[PDB]
Amino acid sequence: KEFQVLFVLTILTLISGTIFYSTVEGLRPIDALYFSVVTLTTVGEAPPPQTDFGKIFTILYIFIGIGLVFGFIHKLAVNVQLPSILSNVVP
Amino acid sequence: KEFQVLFVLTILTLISGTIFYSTVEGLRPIDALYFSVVTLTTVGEAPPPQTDFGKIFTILYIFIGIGLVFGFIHKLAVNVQLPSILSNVVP
Amino acid sequence: KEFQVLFVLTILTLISGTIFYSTVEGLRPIDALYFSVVTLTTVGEAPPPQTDFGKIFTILYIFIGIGLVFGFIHKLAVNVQLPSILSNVVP
Amino acid sequence: KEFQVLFVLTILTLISGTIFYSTVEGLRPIDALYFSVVTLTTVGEAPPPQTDFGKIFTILYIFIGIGLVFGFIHKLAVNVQLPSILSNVVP
Ligand SMILES: [K+]
Ligand SMILES: [K+]
Ligand SMILES: [K+]
Repeated sequence: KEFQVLFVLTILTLISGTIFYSTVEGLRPIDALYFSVVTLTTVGEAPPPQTDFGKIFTILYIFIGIGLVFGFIHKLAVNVQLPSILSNVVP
Repeated sequence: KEFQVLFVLTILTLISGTIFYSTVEGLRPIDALYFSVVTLTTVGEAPPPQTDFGKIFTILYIFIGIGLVFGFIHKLAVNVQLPSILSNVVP
Repeated sequence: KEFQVLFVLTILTLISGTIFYSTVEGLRPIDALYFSVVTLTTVGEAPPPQTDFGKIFTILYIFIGIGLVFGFIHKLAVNVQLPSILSNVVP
Repeated sequence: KEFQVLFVLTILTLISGTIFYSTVEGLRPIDALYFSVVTLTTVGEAPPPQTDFGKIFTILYIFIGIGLVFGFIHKLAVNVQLPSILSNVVP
């Protein structure tokens, strides 16, 4: 399914960021995963990377990841959350 | 109505975040509500949660809440703010 | 015109925020205007309001202003920037 | 191509921001480029400009650049990433 592919791609993208920021920025995996998530969702509740490699990766990560992550959120909202709500609203 | 449902769902989602961050992050409700709002709107004018539970909740909260909150803002703008303005612009 | 109305509405919304944050948060107008702009565009390159009134206003300001500001940016991009670019690309 | 023009325009916009913030805010080019990218993508993982000229430029830069950058990300996602994925999903 479209949703299943987007879900997996999003997980892989977030794992990749988790590995990158935990390695290069010396973050605990949960901090690395959190940073990846608030970066790609554009929430941005975190200070900037300290290293030039962190900054370069983040620049490329944003352009590569944001379209995928927002596609996933759009399909989540449209093909999972919306039918669920409709179903919850029928007496 | 569509707007009435989205409004309520948004309020429930924000109350849920308010309860969570006031409990786990030890925030005053207004700080907890503020954090919930700038998180789900992607404004992100706030430092990150201090606890791992805060970070995990925030990650899940973002993916679950963002589509709802942006749907609400879209319906607010399109079905409430726009007709109001049109009405204000007619002599 | 649609663009002219959205432009004015956006200016009024930003003036309103500029007045609010310069008064309540004690910001210089330019700081107040900057905060209003990065808040409503969801850029969020600024620490949170210090006062509870700042936080409450910001919460309401976001939901009320974001749809207008993004409508303006959409019309700017679509009805001004895009025709300009097309025109620049014709030999 | 539409994608080729949007790509170039985005690069020019980011170069322009890189030049501006490296000059006026005294940032190393990579910091200036990073700030330009997280500003225009609305990620906002960076403190505010220190100078009034930085703040004014950033205000104008956001309204002018955000529509272009999100148009580029939309065309990247829709006309490059989506066909690539479809192609990877066919047995
Ligand atoms: K954002
Ligand atoms: K931020
Ligand atoms: K942000």
